[PDB]
Amino acid sequence: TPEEKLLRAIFGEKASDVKDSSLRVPNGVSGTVIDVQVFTRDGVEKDKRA
Amino acid sequence: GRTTDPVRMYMREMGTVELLTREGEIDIAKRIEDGINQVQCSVAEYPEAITYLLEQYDRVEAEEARLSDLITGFVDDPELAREKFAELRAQYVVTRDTIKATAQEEILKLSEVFKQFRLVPKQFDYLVNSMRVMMDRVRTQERLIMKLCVEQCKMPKKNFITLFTGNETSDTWFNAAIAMNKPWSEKLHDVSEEVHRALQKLQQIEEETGLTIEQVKDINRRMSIGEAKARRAKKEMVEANLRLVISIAKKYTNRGLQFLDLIQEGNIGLMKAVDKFEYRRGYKFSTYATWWIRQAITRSIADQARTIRIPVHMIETINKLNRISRQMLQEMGREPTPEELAERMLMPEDKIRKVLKIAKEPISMETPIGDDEDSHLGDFIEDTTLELPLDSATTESLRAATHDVLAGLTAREAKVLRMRFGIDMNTDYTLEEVGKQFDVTRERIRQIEAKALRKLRHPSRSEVLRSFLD
Amino acid sequence: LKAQTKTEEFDAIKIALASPDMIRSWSFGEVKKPETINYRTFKPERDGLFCARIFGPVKDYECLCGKYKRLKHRGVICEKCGVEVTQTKVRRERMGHIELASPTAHIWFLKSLPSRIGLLLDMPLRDIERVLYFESYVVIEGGMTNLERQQILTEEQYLDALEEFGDEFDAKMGAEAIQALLKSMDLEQECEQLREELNETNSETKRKKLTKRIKLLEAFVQSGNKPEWMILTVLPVLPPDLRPLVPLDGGRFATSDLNDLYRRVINRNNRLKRLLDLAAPDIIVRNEKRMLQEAVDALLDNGRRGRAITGSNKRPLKSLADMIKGKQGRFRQNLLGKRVDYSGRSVITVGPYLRLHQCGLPKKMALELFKPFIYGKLELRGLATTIKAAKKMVEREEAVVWDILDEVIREHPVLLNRAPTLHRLGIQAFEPVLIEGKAIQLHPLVCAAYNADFDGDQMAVHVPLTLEAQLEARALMMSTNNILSPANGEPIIVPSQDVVLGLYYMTRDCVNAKGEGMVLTGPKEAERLYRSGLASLHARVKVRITEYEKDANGELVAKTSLKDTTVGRAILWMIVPKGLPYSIVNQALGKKAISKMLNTCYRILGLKPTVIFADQIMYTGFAYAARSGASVGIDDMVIPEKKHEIISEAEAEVAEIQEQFQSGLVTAGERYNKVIDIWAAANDRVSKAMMDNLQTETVINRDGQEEKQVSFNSIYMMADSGARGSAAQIRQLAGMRGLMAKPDGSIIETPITANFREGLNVLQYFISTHGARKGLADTALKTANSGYLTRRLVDVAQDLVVTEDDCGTHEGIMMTPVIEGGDVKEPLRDRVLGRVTAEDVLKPGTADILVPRNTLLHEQWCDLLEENSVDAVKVRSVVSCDTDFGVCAHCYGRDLARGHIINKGEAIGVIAAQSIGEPGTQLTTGGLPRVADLFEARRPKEPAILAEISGIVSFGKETKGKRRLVITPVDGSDPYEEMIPKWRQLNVFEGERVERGDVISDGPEAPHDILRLRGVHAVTRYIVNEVQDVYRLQGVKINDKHIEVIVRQMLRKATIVNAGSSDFLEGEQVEYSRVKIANRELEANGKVGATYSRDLLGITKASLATESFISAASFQETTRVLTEAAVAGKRDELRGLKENVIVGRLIPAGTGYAYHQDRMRRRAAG
Ligand SMILES: [Mg+2]
Ligand SMILES: [Zn+2]
Ligand SMILES: [Zn+2]
Repeated sequence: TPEEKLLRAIFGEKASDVKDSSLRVPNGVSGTVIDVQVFTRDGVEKDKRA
Repeated sequence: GRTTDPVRMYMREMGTVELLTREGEIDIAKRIEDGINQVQCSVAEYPEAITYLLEQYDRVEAEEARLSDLITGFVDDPELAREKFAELRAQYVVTRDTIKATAQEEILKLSEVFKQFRLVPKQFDYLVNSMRVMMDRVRTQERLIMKLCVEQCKMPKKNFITLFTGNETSDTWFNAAIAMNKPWSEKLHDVSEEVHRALQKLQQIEEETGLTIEQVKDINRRMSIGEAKARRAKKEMVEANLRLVISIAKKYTNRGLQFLDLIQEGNIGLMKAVDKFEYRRGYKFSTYATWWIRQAITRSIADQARTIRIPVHMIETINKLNRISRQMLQEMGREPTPEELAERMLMPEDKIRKVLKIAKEPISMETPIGDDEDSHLGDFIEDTTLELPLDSATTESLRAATHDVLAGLTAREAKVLRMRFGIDMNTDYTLEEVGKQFDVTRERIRQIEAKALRKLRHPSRSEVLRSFLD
Repeated sequence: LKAQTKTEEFDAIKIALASPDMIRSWSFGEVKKPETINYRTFKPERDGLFCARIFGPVKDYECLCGKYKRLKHRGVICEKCGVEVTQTKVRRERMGHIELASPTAHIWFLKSLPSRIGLLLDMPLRDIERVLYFESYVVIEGGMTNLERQQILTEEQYLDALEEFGDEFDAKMGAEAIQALLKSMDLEQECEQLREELNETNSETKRKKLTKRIKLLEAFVQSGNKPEWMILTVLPVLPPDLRPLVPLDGGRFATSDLNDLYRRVINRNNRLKRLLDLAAPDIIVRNEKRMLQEAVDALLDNGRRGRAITGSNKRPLKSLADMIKGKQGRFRQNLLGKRVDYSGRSVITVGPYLRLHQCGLPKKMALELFKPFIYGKLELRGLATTIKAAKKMVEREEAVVWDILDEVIREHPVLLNRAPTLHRLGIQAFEPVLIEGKAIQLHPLVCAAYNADFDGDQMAVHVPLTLEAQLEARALMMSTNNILSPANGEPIIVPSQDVVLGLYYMTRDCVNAKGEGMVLTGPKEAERLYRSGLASLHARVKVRITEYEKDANGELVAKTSLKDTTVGRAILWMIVPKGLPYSIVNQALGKKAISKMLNTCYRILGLKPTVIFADQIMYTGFAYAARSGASVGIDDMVIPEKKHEIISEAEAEVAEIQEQFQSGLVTAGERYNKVIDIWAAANDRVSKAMMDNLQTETVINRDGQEEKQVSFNSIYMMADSGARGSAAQIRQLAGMRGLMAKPDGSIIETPITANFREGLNVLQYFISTHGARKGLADTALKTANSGYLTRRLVDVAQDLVVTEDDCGTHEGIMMTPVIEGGDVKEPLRDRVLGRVTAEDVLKPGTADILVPRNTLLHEQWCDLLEENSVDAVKVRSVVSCDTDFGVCAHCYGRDLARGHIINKGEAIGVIAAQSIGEPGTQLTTGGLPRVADLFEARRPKEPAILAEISGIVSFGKETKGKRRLVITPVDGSDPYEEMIPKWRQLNVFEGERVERGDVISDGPEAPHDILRLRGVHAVTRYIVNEVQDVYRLQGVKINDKHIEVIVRQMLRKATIVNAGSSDFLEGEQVEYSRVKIANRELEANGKVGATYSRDLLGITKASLATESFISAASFQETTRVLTEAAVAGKRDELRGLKENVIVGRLIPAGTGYAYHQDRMRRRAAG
């Protein structure tokens, strides 16, 4: 909208076309990661980590 | 008794109707032929029904229409059409001038050549409608002239019909019957200005239509009769054949439409089947109607049985897709990969995912979730379209921040910046526009803006506006 | 002055039948299509169930086609597809419609139990439906021929009658027919005719029905509904956001079933239009009309026909009626519950360090709860540049903000609530004290009111946002402000267990210990003597103390003396403030006495001293209980040394009786009773052995050889003090435990001969099991029953609130001690306390006015009464109050958490119901069902009968199932003759006179009788005394007041006898009647005044009567209530509580009374 635009004009930001959906640890629970699994569709390219 | 459940109050109601005998079908069909042909002939005997067709063809070759919107073919192409119409016009231009005892034999043939034309149903409907409307027009003057005598001027209808029949146009009845010294005679003088002036349209009809008020009623009366006969017979046939409709509709049961919905759509199919049927081909009406009823059913289901309506070819595609898996289910002793059926099928092959997804039906928002408790699925659907109060506050604050800041600059810089953006004003302004309202116009404005922003860009100031970036 | 047009703040509400045109008023377009969305671009298909054109834009301030996207263009209807660009919220607002081809019955008015269309037309249901299905023809406006107007013919009959009668005879079939009937109907003509017909024939059969019908007709005229309206021409469509299609994860969709239903209705309707334009045979178009009727019926209320199932899913699709109804009730969503912001919950813990005005609140919880406050404060001082930055600060949990939270917490109370909220004390307000940890700390003294143990019970917190809520929380819901039970003036803040064991162990005396018989200057050096180990906590000692007495006029008198007491009592006295006598602490201080201490302290020194006193009592209780080193060992439970012997002798009895049975001397049954009796006696023997041994058997030496006093044994001190345990459970611990019963209830003749201290064996335990499970199941059930009872009760009362101040009547009930059969099962004092005297009472001598008419009798006045011998006090009751539509404070009583007289505007019906219902779990014909039966007014199973009139009676006729009793009064006519079944044994003397309300037989009596043949005061006394019997037998304290308000609601209705204004037998509000005859006795007719007769209606029945339909639709059957109200065009003015809660405006009780009253008077005024 308005002043938002104005603001982006002053600070020169490229505000993204991509929203952040990332999985983050639920609030208040604290622990150590003991394992990770990655399931992939049969036919989609596996990412680097996987 | 009646258990309600309208399937019953239907089944029992149709269950009375007797199955047609083989010959009876021909009886009914013949009745249909008689009935229709009556209205066709009554249309042929109408002069305006001829002249109209003439003017319409004159509109066709004048490029104000197309040959498909007038004729659905004759018995029998465009050149052939041109000459056929030439034939019709010819019989018209002879019959027209013969209206001096002998003409009748030619008028009958005019009817014949007119009968050679298969009109678009819409055109036919227009014709018949126009005729009956003309009869409404006649009824107008008839009831006006009747009521202006009997109800108003106090005259018996018994003696009113006497000088009526056979003329009802000229002044033989109006100006020669008032002097008869009847109790109702001298009374007719008070309305005389109203009757004779409305008589104009009445005699005008015999000019337009080219028929005396006598025949105008006769013709479309016969027409009405024929129409009645037709509808009567056809109805009879449909009511006779409902059992077939039900028997077919029992195949389509769980496709996502109600039983009675099925049988009703199928009933409409049967109606159409009766409408377009011809016994002269020797094709059994049973096996001919089966296709039509099945068509109404299948074509109806695909259309209306979904909360999300989908095109027909799509539905067909989906069905095929459901088959391939039947060949290959046990064949790939799991199920065929989501990408396999893709190569089976003719089309691009990533379309499987899309099509497969779109074809799914929505879930009842009342679908009970755990505990059997009143928590039901829809209760868990959050509003993602609402804006959080936590943000709304910050917006209302941004208004104050920017207002303060533009209150800090020079009023013309503040005006230029408030202008350059939609700030507390409608739309926002093209820099040219900004020039014109300023009268200082061009490259110029942008300079200020740049520096304006520049002033706001480093602090006292930016600190606040900067904190707003997350 | 123009009143106004656009939105003011409304009052009342109106419900009625809706016009085709009125239905069209709401409609912003006709939905012509079953289609919803396009299937790719998910945009709404115009025009259909989901449509942008008819309803609204899909996104805020944006056109559908996309041309006008700017917030500047608002009232513009886009040229392409007209959609005015406005917030998408309106898609949750705007209605629509569908124009039905054929007329259609509204199933709500067809299937409502007294079918509306049917009894309006005076036509049976089956006939109407029959016609609706095209299974028969029905006459309309038959004219004069052969035929009745409502008469129903058949095919052949219609054809025949038509061939005969041409015109001047009219018949139709289907919905169109019924609509023709309703439209042709002239109510006025019927009115005249019916009045005449009423007048002419004298038969009950005729005129009762006649009169009911005419009254119905005039009621329906007065309206504004007209008959055709029950038949639907136009069908409104529910706004689409209220039946949304919204997407899900996996690209999937989910939608309401209303779309399925509406779709069905639309498709069949359109198809009907088609079948009409195609000129289809009758058999077809009729089927389409039936199907459409079925579809519409399914849409409105599903289940009164075929119960249509939703797409692919067996479960029946929910309809609009079900949308209204909800379920698990009886629950309308203000009722069952509503989720609320600014709130939370967790497990609770102790926190004895707390003053009773506060509670430990976890840091994190208080952070998340006060979040907006924290933001606003943070940027108020300037620690945060802007609200955004303030979030980022608290999200960082920066070190500063805790200090700000300390600020926002200070004066700002929070509400604590537990799960089974019973009485009003189930919610209390405290002051938040920031605490490390995730658990809430709840003051011990309050643990009583909450019924909250520490075994993992969870409590919920709520923040009073608005200022009015803060002050309401502090001046009303505050912990310190309710120290007393609303059920009875007795303190609910009474110390519970550890504390009472503390004060008990402190103040008790042994025979001898260190410091025995010495003398000390005062409590100071007594404590000083104890702490240093020189003198025992408990030793007999004379000490100088200074007590005070305020017995001067509002002034404290000081006096000092040598008191013979113990070191413990002396130390404790330091806590007792001011005016209280030393006598109060000089006893042993059991849980009972420790309470009367607090109560006296309250009624003497006031609130504040009582509060701080209570706090101190708790603190010292815990501390000294900890010092005491109380414990429980295995040897602490002492089994009688004589137990085995008792068991042996009692065991010999059984074998005596057994030998007698073998010898036939005693029969089987009598034998069973004998053995059961001997064992039953044995149990009492062992119990009263172990109790003597356990209680006094400390035998200890002082100076001389021996002395014996009450034991210091731990478990004993526990059971005795009132800390915990009781002679029953102790009995089960040491002595043998009970006799059990099989599931049957046949009590086993071999009692458990072993207790818990000894081991039970396999049999004994297996047999104990049934008793255990029956216990758990029973209690768990009595929870539900109690709840149900409270519900019935608040439904019956509610809106009764203290309205006026003084109704000023001398009327009341005569208060005596209950004096039952022994001595004094309850005193006069408790019965008359806190109440207001109806009239000035005498000394035994007279023209001596001790208590002058209406004076709240407080404890002092009551004690003055007790000084003199006064045996009787007439007391104003809520049942007799002259004030209409409520109760005057002057007549209620003082009782509240505060000791002062009840305030104007407090809602007493609610707290009365709550007060009666809270103990309800504690109650074990008898029991809780007895209470329910009483409040329901239910006639017992085998009741007695009371003499209908005074005078000498005698027996006449014979043996026809009834042998008649013919009553003979002195002066009056004989004619009262009652028929009493002769196969019941009578009482009444054939040769003697009997007063009205005498015993003409025995057995319990129906309170209806007690009201009729005895009177109002008699019946209220009967109820109150019986329910009080039930409760008091269980040791439950409930003041008569609450039962008396309940009783007032019970007799609310009364049926007329005489005439001059209203109808003969109408059951009607006495408030209404009495107001109308008091108004009637003067003006009007000089006096036309009408007699009535009081009626007793049970609670569940009295609740049924309510003027407000919004209220009725809550707890009653909604489907019927809305119809039944809609026909009469009933206009709800709110007024009461339930409706105002539902509509979400201020309660017309409480703080709200000021508002509503102020408005209520502004209404119907200038
Ligand atoms: Mg518990
Ligand atoms: Zn548009
Ligand atoms: Zn009163």
